[PDB]
Amino acid sequence: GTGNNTGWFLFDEVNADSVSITGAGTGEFIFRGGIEQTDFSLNAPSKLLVENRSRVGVVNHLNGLMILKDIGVIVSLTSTAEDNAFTFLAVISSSLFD
Amino acid sequence: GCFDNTSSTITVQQLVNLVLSQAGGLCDLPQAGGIGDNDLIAGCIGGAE
Amino acid sequence: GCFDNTSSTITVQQLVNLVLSQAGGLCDLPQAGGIGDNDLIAGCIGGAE
Repeated sequence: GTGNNTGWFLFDEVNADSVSITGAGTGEFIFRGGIEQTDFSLNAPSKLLVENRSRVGVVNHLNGLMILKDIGVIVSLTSTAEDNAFTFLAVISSSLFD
Repeated sequence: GCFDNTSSTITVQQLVNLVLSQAGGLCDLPQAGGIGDNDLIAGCIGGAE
Repeated sequence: GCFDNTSSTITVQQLVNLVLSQAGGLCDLPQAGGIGDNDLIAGCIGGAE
């Protein structure tokens, strides 16, 4: 995903090899389900939501708002963002211990 | 173009005017909930944006 | 399209460059002089507008 984006997007049971978000867009991407160890990397002022997944591969957090919710297992996590009104990292009911 | 099911042409101006009507204005921008210390504000300095 | 009575073509990039030449910019904006609290300001925030 690139460029200017607005509104809300939904993916359900959408198995994916990896996901990437960039640009100056400010939309809301919502994920759900899936049975593959997907990767993530968000560098944008958008808002990112992930929930109800058995696994998730490497995760990168350079910018934006990332909310990890109800994940069975996470391979690894990283974060180097900077303070702004669009950036905040929150995690809910997810373990890093395989 | 194929305007009105006819092989015809239109002026560049007509298309441009149609385009600008969809340009939009600043009022549609998202409203940030706070201001940082490294933010930038746009203004006419030296007569230019 | 028809250019100088020549059947030629132009890239969209060139068209885009031309289009903005008429959109002007902030300089076209009028002046208000007086401002209130509830008004909003424009700028670039954390890489966003």
